[PDB]
Amino acid sequence: LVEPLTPSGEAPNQALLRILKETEFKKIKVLGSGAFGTVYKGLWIPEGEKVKIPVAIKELREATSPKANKEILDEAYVMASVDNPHVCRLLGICLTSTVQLITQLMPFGCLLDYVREHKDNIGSQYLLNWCVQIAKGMNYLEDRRLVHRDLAARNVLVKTPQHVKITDFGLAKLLGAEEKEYHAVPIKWMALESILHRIYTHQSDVWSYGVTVWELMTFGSKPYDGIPASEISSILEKGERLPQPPICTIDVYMIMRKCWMIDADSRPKFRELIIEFSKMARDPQRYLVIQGD
Amino acid sequence: VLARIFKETELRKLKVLGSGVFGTVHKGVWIPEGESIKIPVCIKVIEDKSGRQSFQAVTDHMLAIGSLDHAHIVRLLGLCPGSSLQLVTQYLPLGSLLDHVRQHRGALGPQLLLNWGVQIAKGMYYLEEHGMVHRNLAARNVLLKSPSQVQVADFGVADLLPPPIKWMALESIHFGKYTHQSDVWSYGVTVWELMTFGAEPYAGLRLAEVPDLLEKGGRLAQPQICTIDVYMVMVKCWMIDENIRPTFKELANEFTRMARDPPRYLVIK
Ligand SMILES: Nc1ncnc2c1ncn2[C@@H]1O[C@H](COP(=O)(O)OP(=O)(O)NP(=O)(O)O)[C@@H](O)[C@H]1O
Ligand SMILES: Nc1ncnc2c1ncn2[C@@H]1O[C@H](COP(=O)(O)OP(=O)(O)O)[C@@H](O)[C@H]1O
Ligand SMILES: [Mg+2]
Ligand SMILES: [Mg+2]
Repeated sequence: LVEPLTPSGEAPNQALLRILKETEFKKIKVLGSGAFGTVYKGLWIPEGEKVKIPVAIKELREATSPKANKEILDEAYVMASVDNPHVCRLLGICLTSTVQLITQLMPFGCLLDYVREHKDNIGSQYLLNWCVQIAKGMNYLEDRRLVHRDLAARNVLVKTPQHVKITDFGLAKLLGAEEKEYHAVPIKWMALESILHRIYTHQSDVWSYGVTVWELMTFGSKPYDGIPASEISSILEKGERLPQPPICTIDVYMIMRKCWMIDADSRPKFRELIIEFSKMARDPQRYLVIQGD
Repeated sequence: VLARIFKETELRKLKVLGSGVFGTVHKGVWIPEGESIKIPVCIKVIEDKSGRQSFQAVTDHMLAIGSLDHAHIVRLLGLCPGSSLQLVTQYLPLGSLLDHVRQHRGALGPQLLLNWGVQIAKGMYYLEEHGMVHRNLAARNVLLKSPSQVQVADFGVADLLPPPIKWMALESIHFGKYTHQSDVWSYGVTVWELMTFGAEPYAGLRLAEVPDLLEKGGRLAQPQICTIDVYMVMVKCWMIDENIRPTFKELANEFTRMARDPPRYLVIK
């Protein structure tokens, strides 16, 4: 008659998923090109209220199966669930022919782009602060049990030079209290087990974090460049890693190398990373040798 | 699950219960011709708008409707042909689910709400697996058999008349196209009614601006008691493209998993 109950004491997800009609927001220009769809820069005017809000509008290519737009709906779910200064937030979706996610615009955009264009005004303390903020964001993500399966310099947005946030969540998955691992592509950012056994954990995003920090310290160099996507497992298996960035001291490269250990449990925690990089950030010219300061 | 046929003298209409979009429902009595017994029944009168005058004979959509039987649908006890078609069913005193949730509101258990979602889903699934398209699913057309069990009513009626706006899918409004997908849409709206304790869909608006809003990307807002998990379902039911929408099987299953742990998905007190 009624369904028998067996309760799992987890908290109800009371995230508000607001929906907007297309006529509430305008599309000004294009920010991003791809096969996924299109990212726009535009304006959102909530009707009634006074303000007009700068926004990014991500619009999608139609469904493959019942599953293809599951992707974008899970993305919206995750982006509506998170709340953190260093991970930013879904403002709503427009359910039309093509689903459109609507987020707050970040004027300076991609962080990879930023460290690539401003190579010689980027001082120690900005880089280190960035590492700290990213570590904080990933820690929040870990403490709400979802794994960012695609952490990279591409997926970090710049609100202000002081302030950066994490965003993609297209591949993100929520682990149950039950689970510890996720069984399932960015080859040069994934951990070895992710390539060999399709295993994703919080300790894989630590590897991805190491590669990210490596991208930042090399001012936007391409990881394992000249080395195709195939092969890389062999390289990692011999024990070869990414080279030591010129501005990095042996301590920072120590942290990086520690992020790229085979044993996932040997790798640092995001907690530890926050502590370490916060400590380095209070004496930044000690841990990074850059000639501008 | 075989269709029984009545003679016009066997049926007697005692009081008008109300009228809707299609027919007029009477509280009446069945008196078999041999006997003097009066058995309380529900007689829905549908006027023949064919012009071909063919409710005088039992058609095959009639036999189709007269066939179906399931734990969570309102079974058709019998039918009576003629000038006007008379659909005879059981008289469910507890009334519709709409009035019920409007009357008890939050006092009902979240377990009951989720389980009712499951039951309605099962009924619609049965109807779908026997080729029956409802074309008029709503909170008003789900009646209480038991205080803990509900049944889907008024299925197949729409296809008895020649060729409700707030429960219809977009393709139905635009092109008069009706499928099981559109029934999924209507199911979404019905569950929305359920979780809001009987609210009026698109209250402030008028009937004219509903399809506009739907084509612009607008939907019914998230119910106060609904977790994002439960609202996501309704949202996926209201997709513009049919083949993206959930199947009734999937709906029943996900509402079953949700029903296995009510306080995680509905917040009421
Ligand atoms: N089996 C039943 N037992 C008791 N009341 C019923 C039964 N079937 C229908 N009714 C009542 O009949 C009244 C009007 O019937 P009807 O017009 O078919 O439904 P409706 O609310 O208008 N929805 P619609 O399908 O759009 O017409 C409602 O108040 C129902 O509660
Ligand atoms: N809210 C935003 N503000 C500014 N730029 C954005 C925003 N969202 C996306 N972008 C642009 O899109 C790119 C990354 O977007 P992302 O959501 O990761 O796209 P995808 O994951 O679909 O490839 C960046 O280059 C960035 O410039
Ligand atoms: Mg990307
Ligand atoms: Mg009715």
